[PDB]
Amino acid sequence: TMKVINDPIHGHIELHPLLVRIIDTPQFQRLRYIKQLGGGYYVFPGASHNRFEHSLGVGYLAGCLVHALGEKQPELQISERDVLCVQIAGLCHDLGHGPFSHMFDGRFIPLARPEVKWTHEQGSVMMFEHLINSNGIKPVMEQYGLIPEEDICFIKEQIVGPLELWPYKGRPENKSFLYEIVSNKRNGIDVDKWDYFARDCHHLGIQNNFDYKRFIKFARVCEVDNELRICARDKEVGNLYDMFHTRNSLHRRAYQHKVGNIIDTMITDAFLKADDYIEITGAGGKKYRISTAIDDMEAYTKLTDNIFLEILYSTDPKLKDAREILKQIEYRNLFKYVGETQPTGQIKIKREDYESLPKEVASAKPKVLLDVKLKAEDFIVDVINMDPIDHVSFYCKTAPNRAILPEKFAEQLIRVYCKKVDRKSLYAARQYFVQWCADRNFTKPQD
Amino acid sequence: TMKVINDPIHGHIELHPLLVRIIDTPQFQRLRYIKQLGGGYYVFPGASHNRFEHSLGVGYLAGCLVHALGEKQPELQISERDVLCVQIAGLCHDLGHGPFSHMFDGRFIPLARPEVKWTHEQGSVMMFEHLINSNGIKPVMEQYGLIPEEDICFIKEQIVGPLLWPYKGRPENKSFLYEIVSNKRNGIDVDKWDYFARDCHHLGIQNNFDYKRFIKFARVCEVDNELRICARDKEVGNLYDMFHTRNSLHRRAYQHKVGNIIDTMITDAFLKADDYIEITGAGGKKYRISTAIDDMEAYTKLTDNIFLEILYSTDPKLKDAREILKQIEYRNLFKYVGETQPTGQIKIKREDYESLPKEVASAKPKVLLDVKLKAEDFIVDVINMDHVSFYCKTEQLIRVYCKKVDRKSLYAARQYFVQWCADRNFTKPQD
Ligand SMILES: [Ca+2]
Ligand SMILES: [Ca+2]
Ligand SMILES: [Fe+3]
Ligand SMILES: [Fe+3]
Repeated sequence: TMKVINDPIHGHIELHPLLVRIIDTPQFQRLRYIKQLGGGYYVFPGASHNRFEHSLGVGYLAGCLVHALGEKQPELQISERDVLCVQIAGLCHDLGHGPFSHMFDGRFIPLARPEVKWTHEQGSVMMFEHLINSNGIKPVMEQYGLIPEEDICFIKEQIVGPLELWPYKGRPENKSFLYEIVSNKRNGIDVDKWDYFARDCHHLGIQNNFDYKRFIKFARVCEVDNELRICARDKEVGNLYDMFHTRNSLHRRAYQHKVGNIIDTMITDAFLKADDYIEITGAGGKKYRISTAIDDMEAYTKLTDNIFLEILYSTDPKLKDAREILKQIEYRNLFKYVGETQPTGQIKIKREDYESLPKEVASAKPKVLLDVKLKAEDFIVDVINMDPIDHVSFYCKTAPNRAILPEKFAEQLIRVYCKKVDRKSLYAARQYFVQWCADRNFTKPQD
Repeated sequence: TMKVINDPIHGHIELHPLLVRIIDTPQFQRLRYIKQLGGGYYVFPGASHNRFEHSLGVGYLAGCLVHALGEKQPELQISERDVLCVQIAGLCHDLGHGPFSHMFDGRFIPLARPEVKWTHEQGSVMMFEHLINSNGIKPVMEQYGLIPEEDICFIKEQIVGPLLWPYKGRPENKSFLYEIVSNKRNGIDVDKWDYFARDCHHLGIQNNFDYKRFIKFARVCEVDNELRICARDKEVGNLYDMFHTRNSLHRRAYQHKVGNIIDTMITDAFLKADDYIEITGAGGKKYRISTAIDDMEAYTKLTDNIFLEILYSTDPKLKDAREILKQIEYRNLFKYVGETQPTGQIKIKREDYESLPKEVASAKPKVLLDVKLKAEDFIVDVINMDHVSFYCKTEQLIRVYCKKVDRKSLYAARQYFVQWCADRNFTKPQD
């Protein structure tokens, strides 16, 4: 029997028993305790949604798209085992997110361990493996028509990409269109984008002006340059524009919110000041750190937004520095905005250099003398990244099996904040920053 | 100042600087970590909203109504400090909710301390006093025209009621102000308007009520030598629309048969953890989950975090409680046995909640039982549940669950349950 789920975005969702068995695990239920938008909840009171609902919706949307392509085109040979593997992929694609979602792999892990290369997608693959073996899922997948060894590789591949000339090994090239459903690496348009476009709009108080149901209802696999890709109906071009406007409207208003991104760096700052003292017991009882729990998936299972409240409710004097940074958020005595810049015509800043940025800003010597000397610890440097226009294929009515004034386009933008709150300190921080942008060949900060 | 907030229910809302001063406190930020529907989040995924955003909405809706009545009818001489006071009340009316909202004051505290008489409105008043004294709110109240002696009393009175006109915060000629945040006659108020629309927005249930046009026709008329808030005779269709939303949210979400089982499961784990969980309060005094209500420095740090503290714990003393929470994650829950209702008789009071599982285990079914069940194995869940004044243009159900999961124990539990219903003269279960 299939469990039914009432989602405020998708209505009733029928979940396959194999999906239900995967959901009913502590590795999956930990997504209940990770905010979708991280620190954005502290600016948008309606954005209380977690990764749990979003993962349920992506699996539903992933199965909706793959099942629609099979019913319209039986020649593609999309099996029910294929539909299940895409559902599991969409359901488990975000298994590797840390506390407060992109706050963790985007900022904290680069700041805590700059030498390691870590993404939440690679954590999804590892946590997916931990979920399967700790809960005996392989016999259940086998029971529902899945060949686990081929299908586990297939599910991991559509989550993270090639695990190691056709580079995918879970499905042959004649089923390549299935790799565009959960996490489209080519144009970035997938059922993941659609879920949290509609989910964030519904929770933030922003309007969604595109119909993802229209996209799935009229999607068709057509041949584009000796390749089988997922093509859209020509009548959906206006729906596609509205999707990009919605994505743009979501970024400028919500994702790139100035206070919401300051609170992200404040939670990151407290996490860094607590990283030497918080204990997370993993495999065999070994105690891990917040930055090292990404190395053992048993410890990572217990690393959620709870770390925020464990620090906040702590009485240990060792966590006093981290605890009072978090109490600053409650009192709304936040870090102060200094300015903004962009590396126009320059190499984009890499994650491995994030930790060196506050020290470069402090060493930047302004020509004007200053009666307050600031150090690197007083500076916060926030690198806000984004991540296709002519990479969507369209099909007409006459040839359904053949391909036929836009939005503003931005890139990396760098913001600097100051932990000091006194007028004289904010002036120097601006001196350091405008100086920094100069010898760093970045755009002049707009006064 | 005057911070604007975009809420998905009410849109852009303006916050008075005094309200912002109150919200920006650890006593109010506490509400960010307490789910609105408690265990309903594990049945309805979309129901991730907490008491924080709901309180912001009630504070907004309370200010909208009092300001609407002041503009249309200046004869009520509603002052601006009357509006700020009604706003503060709706904003802080849910300050006293414990972990998982009605799960805490409804079931857990009665089961942990039956002698203790406690409600969440009672705690909202105590948390309100702790918020003021710990953040210097009284000088900010004076800066914006309030009289803290009588106004703070006015806030607490419209949250919990009166501690002959029994109110001291406002005279009788402003009696209609007490009907805005928490109503004793109808049950209608700006509090229910918010969580009717907010819960519907999060549960996937369609909302029929239009509170905005209700605030439009809202007028203060007279009933039986009393000033009350009155709706138009022609807006009766909107009331019928809401009363259905009220009933749908109850039938479908608040009394969900699995959502209420999980609520008792968390309460059961909280009880088995109460002897060891410690929460620092006044002067470093360690407190229990059931005793944090007695000191608001501890009750400030008592949120849904307790669920995760036990689940993540490694103390062997907490394994009994920690393993019950594991079963919620695995969906190996308690077993529904049946439902009954008191026959209009005496209601089952919170003081008796503890003796009820022993009563069911002490019943003697008239048929042989191949499995003997003890008082632990039973869970008894007591779920407690034309009057509107108009103007023209001038009671209990009891559910029993079983902790033992085998099909052969569920049969005996049904025989225990039916016998306990009969000898207590309840309604016969639906076989
Ligand atoms: Ca992702
Ligand atoms: Ca209430
Ligand atoms: Fe995602
Ligand atoms: Fe309320």
